[PDB]
Amino acid sequence: SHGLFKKLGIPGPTPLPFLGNILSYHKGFCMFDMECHKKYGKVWGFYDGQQPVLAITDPDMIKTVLVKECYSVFTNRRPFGPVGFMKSAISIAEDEEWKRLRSLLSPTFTSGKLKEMVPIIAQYGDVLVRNLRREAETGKPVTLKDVFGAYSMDVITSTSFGVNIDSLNNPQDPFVENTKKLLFFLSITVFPFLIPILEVLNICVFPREVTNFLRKSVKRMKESRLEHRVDFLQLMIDSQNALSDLELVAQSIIFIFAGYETTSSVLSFIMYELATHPDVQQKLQEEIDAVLPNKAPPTYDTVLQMEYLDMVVNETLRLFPIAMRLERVCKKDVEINGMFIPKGVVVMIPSYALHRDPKYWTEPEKFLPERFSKKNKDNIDPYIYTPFGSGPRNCIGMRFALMNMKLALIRVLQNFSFKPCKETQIPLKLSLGGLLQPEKPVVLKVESR
Ligand code: HEM
Ligand SMILES: CC(C)c1nc(CN(C)C(=O)N[C@H](C(=O)N[C@@H](Cc2ccccc2)C[C@H](O)[C@@H](N)Cc2ccccc2)C(C)C)cs1
Repeated sequence: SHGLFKKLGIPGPTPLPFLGNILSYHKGFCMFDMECHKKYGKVWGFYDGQQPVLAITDPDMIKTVLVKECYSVFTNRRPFGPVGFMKSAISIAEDEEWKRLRSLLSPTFTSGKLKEMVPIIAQYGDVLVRNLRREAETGKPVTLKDVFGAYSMDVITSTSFGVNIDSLNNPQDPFVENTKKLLFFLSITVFPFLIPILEVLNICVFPREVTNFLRKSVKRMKESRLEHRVDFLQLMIDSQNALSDLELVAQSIIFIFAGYETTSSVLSFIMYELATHPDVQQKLQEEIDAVLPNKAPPTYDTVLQMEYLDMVVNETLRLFPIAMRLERVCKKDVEINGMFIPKGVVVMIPSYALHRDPKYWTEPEKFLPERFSKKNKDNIDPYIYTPFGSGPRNCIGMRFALMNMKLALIRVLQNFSFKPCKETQIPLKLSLGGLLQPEKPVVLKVESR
């Protein structure tokens, strides 16, 4: 196994027996990939345990793996841990099973279902500013992930399920509290031969306590709808006239998690960039005041007209690409762009590394929204810039995410400016676990306009 890259003539860091390159992870995924990129160039190989990984950085090659040969060769992500009934979730599902779920869930986020959600998301936006207004009344430092996550949970559960769980007004919220706790891998990558063992043992990477709750909760929601609109929950209900009850719950838990956690983390990172770059925050507030005169309620069309808001969201996602790597399993021997790729190798695209690459971005360490204007919208390669992946298995929730984040942004900036305080960690630093998160929570002061 460990001589494979040697044999192909692919450079990379020498593997230890059994562990592979796992120890290099002490400094985090991001740095490992950044160093390997500097040291080895456009292509390199390394071993997660005994699992060979081929990192690629050449735009043409990326397109081929993410786009042209998605269905034939590069359809699936790496098999994932002991997972239970969560095996059925779209992100983990494989080949035909993946295709039919993708096709079933693809309509959840069409243009028109987005537009029809703006009314709903906007009622939560007002509750969000109402919450932040009270906290601004005291001058108390705000941990934005709490306030953003409560908002994110309300939005996803009401857009997807038709239920107002009222997370914003409820400090003890079971949904938030459970959904976060659903979060070892070191031991297993050194030993993947264990995962199939842990089916028998029916243990999981999330507590039974959390999946119990969510199963119950979504079941209640289904039955509620059975005893109106067309959402994510109807789509799955309609298919059941070929989805099973467990499959339905599986997709629910993915959407619930992603709608809650990804949106809230990115929103906190944006606010951090706006707090530390007052001029960018000022200029964003001027665009929003000019598109929405006199604090006017956001609409679908008006969100599309905010060119600077889009540049700020994109630039934050360049610096903070919460996936950090994209992956696909090579499912049969193939040669693409002059290079041979054997079957069962993981092909990996190091987005975080590429987002910071001086060949592609001038001053890539700096928050510079203007790199995303129509002036430069063309100097930016879509295979280098991948905050949401690319091709047929890109992030299905991408437009939901952008719209939801933008609406939260318009509302909050229409009412407040954000500033650092004694509690903000300046130079923000990143946690060194396998999740793109701040070392400390983003805390900022909130002031009324
Ligand atoms: C800013 C927020 C988000 C970011 C940056 C993000 C990013 C990603 C990325 C990088 C991937 C891998 C795509 C690829 O491999 O090419 C992905 C996949 C996925 N995302 Fe997101 N995502 C976000 C929000 C969401 C939301 C809100 C949802 C659900 C409503 C969602 C649902 C999914 C699903 C179901 C997949 C797997 C799709 C499939 O396997 O067919 N994401 N996302
Ligand atoms: C950082 C990256 C290298 C990885 N993270 C993981 C584990 N996690 C935490 C994960 O969400 N995994 C995936 C999943 O289904 N990710 C969901 C949600 C979810 C997973 C497990 C349980 C509950 C919800 C996340 C979300 O759908 C995207 N919108 C966010 C995303 C995508 C790719 C990589 C990183 C983040 C799956 C690839 C195992 C494995 S590899």
